[PDB]
Amino acid sequence: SMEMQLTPFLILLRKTLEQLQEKDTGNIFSEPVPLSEVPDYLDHIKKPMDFFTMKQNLEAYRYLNFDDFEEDFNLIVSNCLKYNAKDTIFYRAAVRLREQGGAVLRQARRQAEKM
Ligand SMILES: CC(=O)n1cc(-c2c(C)[nH][nH]c2=O)c2ccccc21
Repeated sequence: SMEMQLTPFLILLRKTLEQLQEKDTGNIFSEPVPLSEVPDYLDHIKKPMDFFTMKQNLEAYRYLNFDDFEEDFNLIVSNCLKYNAKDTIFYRAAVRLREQGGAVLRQARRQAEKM
């Protein structure tokens, strides 16, 4: 709404992003997928995403509502489910992040709604 201030919202997103990174204990979502190792990655995946890129976007003021932020989190998860076979640790790590990160996101969104 018109009363909603920018700085507390960005502080909330920074904390939330840190909490999400903490759930990724393998740090497999911390940086872009190394395209040098998987030249077919972009065959399947239209828009790569990762937590470092999210941090850059956050600080560049690209996220001004919670949907902006959660959309890129969902990309991290969905890209990983799409690219990796179900029988891999990587696939299961996206499932775990969706669950555990989802709880982080729901509480953070509620904070944003109070602003
Ligand atoms: C998230 C995901 O699907 N992947 C993550 C990696 C990876 C990173 C980001 N660093 N080291 C890695 O192995 C990755 C690599 C190949 C294919 C998918 C990958």
